[PDB]
This record gives sequence, C-alpha cells and structure tokens, in this order.
Amino acid sequence: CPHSDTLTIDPMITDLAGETSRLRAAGPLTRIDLLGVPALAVTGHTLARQLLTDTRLVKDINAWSLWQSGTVTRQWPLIGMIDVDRSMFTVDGPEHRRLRIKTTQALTRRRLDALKPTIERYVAELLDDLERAGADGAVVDLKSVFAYPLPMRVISALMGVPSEDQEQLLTWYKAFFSILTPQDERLRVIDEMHGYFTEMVRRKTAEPGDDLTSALIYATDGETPLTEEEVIGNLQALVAAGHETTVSLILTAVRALLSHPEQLRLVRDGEIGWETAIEETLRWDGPVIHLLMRFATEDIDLGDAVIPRGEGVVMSYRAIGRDITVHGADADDFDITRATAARHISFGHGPHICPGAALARLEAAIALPALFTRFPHLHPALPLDQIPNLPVLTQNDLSHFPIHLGR
Ligand code: HEM
Ligand SMILES: CC(=O)[C@H]1CC[C@H]2[C@@H]3CCC4=CC(=O)CC[C@]4(C)[C@H]3CC[C@]12C
Ligand SMILES: [K+]
Ligand SMILES: [Mg+2]
Repeated sequence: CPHSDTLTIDPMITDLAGETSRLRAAGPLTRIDLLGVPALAVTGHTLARQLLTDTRLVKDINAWSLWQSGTVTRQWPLIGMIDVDRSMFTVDGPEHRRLRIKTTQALTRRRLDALKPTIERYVAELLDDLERAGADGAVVDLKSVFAYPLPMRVISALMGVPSEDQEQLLTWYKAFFSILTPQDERLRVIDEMHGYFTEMVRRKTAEPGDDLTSALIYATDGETPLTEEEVIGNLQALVAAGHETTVSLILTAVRALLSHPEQLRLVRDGEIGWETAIEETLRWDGPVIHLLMRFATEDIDLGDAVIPRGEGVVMSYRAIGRDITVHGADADDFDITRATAARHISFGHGPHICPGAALARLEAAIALPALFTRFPHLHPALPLDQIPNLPVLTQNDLSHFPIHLGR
C-alpha cells in the first residue's frame, strides 16, 4: 500500500479495519476518492461536530461544483445516495424544521410507548422462526431469520406499509445498496421504489389510517401542508433509513457481545444496562461508515485548512467513533464499561440529527435481551471474524451470520 495523499475507499470492503485506521491517521480532514470522485472526509469527532452545525455546508446537490459542471452524473454508482427528492434529508435552513417536526413528534420516546407491543410481537414471532430454523442443531443465519426482517416489520407498521409488500421493498433495497448492481438496473430500481411510495401516498390520501404517512399527509390544521414530493420524500427516507441501519445495529451488537462473552455476562446479570451495550456498539461498530454528502456554499476557513466553495464533504462516522482524542488509547476496543460509551455522534449532530434514534435504540433494547434470554447458549457456527461485509460502501452491512442455538 504505497503512500498516497488520496485515500480510495475500497467498494468491496476488503479491509474496513485498515481503512478506518488510515482515515483516522490521515484526519481529521482528508482527501478521499469515491469510485473516481474526489471528496473531503471528516474523520475527527470535534471537527465533525463543528461542521455538522456549520450553515455553509448544505445537502443541496446543486451546490456541488462537480454537479454544476456535469462531471458527476446519474451514472455514478453512489448517486442515488444524494440525488433524491425534496425531504428533511436534502433541505437546510428555516425550511428544514417544517419537514422534520411531525416525524420527531411521532418518534419521541413517549409516543413510541404505543408501538412497543408491536415491536414485542415481531421479536417474539421472529424468535419462533429462529427456534424452528435452528432445530436439531442445524446452522441458522441470524440475519435472514431475525435481524433483517425485524426492522422492516417495525418501520412498516409505523409508516403503513402493507405486510404483503415488504418482501419487494427488501429486494429493491438490497439492489439499491449493493455496489455490484448494474447502474442501469439500480436507476430502474430507484424509479420503481419511487413509483411504489408515490402510489402508497395516494392510497393513504384517499384512505388515511393510524400511521405516520397519514400524519405527514394530513397535518394538524394550521400547516402549511407538505407537498406530494415532500411527503413521498420523507416516507422513502424513513423506510430506507429505518430498515437498513437497524439491521446492522442488531447484528453488530450480537457479534460484539458474543466475541466479548464477559461483557455479554455483565448485561445478562444486570451489572451494565443493555442500553449501554448498544451505545458502545454504535460508537465502535455502528450502522454508518460514511455519510454522503455536504457541499460548501462558500470558502470555509478552518485555520490551517480551507474547504473551498463547491467541494464535497463526507462524514466518516465509523472513523469518528474510533477517535482516540475523545475515547482514549483503547478506542479500537469494544468496552461497554468505558466512560465515553454514550458520547458518540453515530446518529449525527446538528439540524440533520437522526430523528429515529429513540426507535433504533428501542428496537435493539427489546430484541437483544429477548434473543439471549430465549437462546442463552447461542453461539457462532462460523468464526465471527470471518463474517464478511457486503459490498456496500457507505453502510456497515453484514452479509450473513451463521449461528447455533446451542444447548
Ligand atoms: C439504527 C441505527 C441508526 C443510525 C446509526 C442512524 C444514523 C443516522 C445519521 C448519522 C443521520 C444523519 C447523517 C448526517 O446528517 O450527517 C441519520 C439521519 C436520518 N435518519 Fe437515522 N439512524 C439510525 C436509525 C434510523 C431510524 C430507525 C429512522 C427512521 C425511523 C431513521 C431515519 C433518519 C432520517 C429520515 C434521517 C435524515 C434526517 C435529516 O436529514 O433531517 N434512521 N440517521
Ligand atoms: C445515515 C444513514 O445510513 C441513513 C439516514 C438517512 C438515509 C437516506 C435517507 C434518504 C434515502 C432515500 C432513498 O430512497 C435511498 C436511501 C437514502 C439515500 C437513505 C440512505 C441511508 C441514510 C443515509
Ligand atoms: K431526483
Ligand atoms: Mg503524502
């Protein structure tokens, strides 16, 4: 690996540990290459926090010099991560709060109390599936049987996605996220997803129900109402995020606890909270690797560095979770007892901070203890260190997770 001043992010995710350490070492601001496209990566905790609140960094792709010049187009395999419709995800400034408010109100801890029974029912159902799958000592994929379906069920219940449509959504997302999907097919899948959620919003407009989509469509009376584009945009964002991140969180938490059985014991015996184990998982091995992307509306002076107007800026959240300045020398270790376990920014910071953090945390806090209580001798049927990532550049997406129920 001969010295380079640009760090190429390997889209096959062949050396995530090496790559994450190289980003930390090269940071807190360093040049990266995303499939032939240059950007800056923010890899330090403090600098990330400053920049995530800097109003000169915007989501709007039309602020991107390479987009303005036509240098980057829809042929770029990562383009679907940023060139999306109007929503809380793409907006900044005073307009942004309007696009967030119904969702944040709906996803408060207290409002989520009402969704808890549903989450509990789905966890119980999928554990029944695990039991069936793992009978007579057979090897089971913890991902396909338990972790992969659960968050789709949950976010679907919340948004009003029919039971019978969820399999198709998962199929689309898998194609959408895989770097291997041919770009023409990925763009088709993106159109097909948009068509689906467009019709879903038309369905809920004609016949509203007790779900968040209906609430985005029909606001309290006072308004002003969200456009069709905004409702669909929020909808797609909530489902995509709600599913994809949460799967990873469940799987990494299990892998972390199973490879650190002494720390699994701490949570089982009630000496450390499950919630604390989940925070350290978010810090150490969290759902987001990189977040695309922000752009400078003008020059941003950082004292001994300048991010030029038009430049693309990525938040390298995995690298950021391994910040030694913040977490100490053992940042690269999983340690649910560390003082800084909950001091991560793995859900972001500033205006665009994750609105679903309480739901993510709640799903994990129900699912994890339920899994280990039900199957106390759960163990890997494959060395945990041999579980590969899927080729998904921006997301910490585990391929499969072979276990035995034990015993
Ligand atoms: C489970 C683990 C999760 C992690 C690690 C996570 C992480 C994040 C991060 C880091 C951002 C902001 C990126 C940035 O602006 O720099 C974010 C934004 C967002 N997340 Fe979460 N998230 C999680 C679960 C969820 C869930 C359950 C939902 C929905 C129910 C969700 C919906 C969103 C939406 C809609 C945005 C965009 C908000 C905005 O830009 O204003 N994510 N997520
Ligand atoms: C940080 C993270 O993993 C989540 C939070 C917001 C999510 C994005 C929300 C908007 C969105 C809509 C889509 O239709 C494609 C997926 C994307 C582009 C999502 C990709 C994963 C993101 C980036
Ligand atoms: K578009
Ligand atoms: Mg050099």
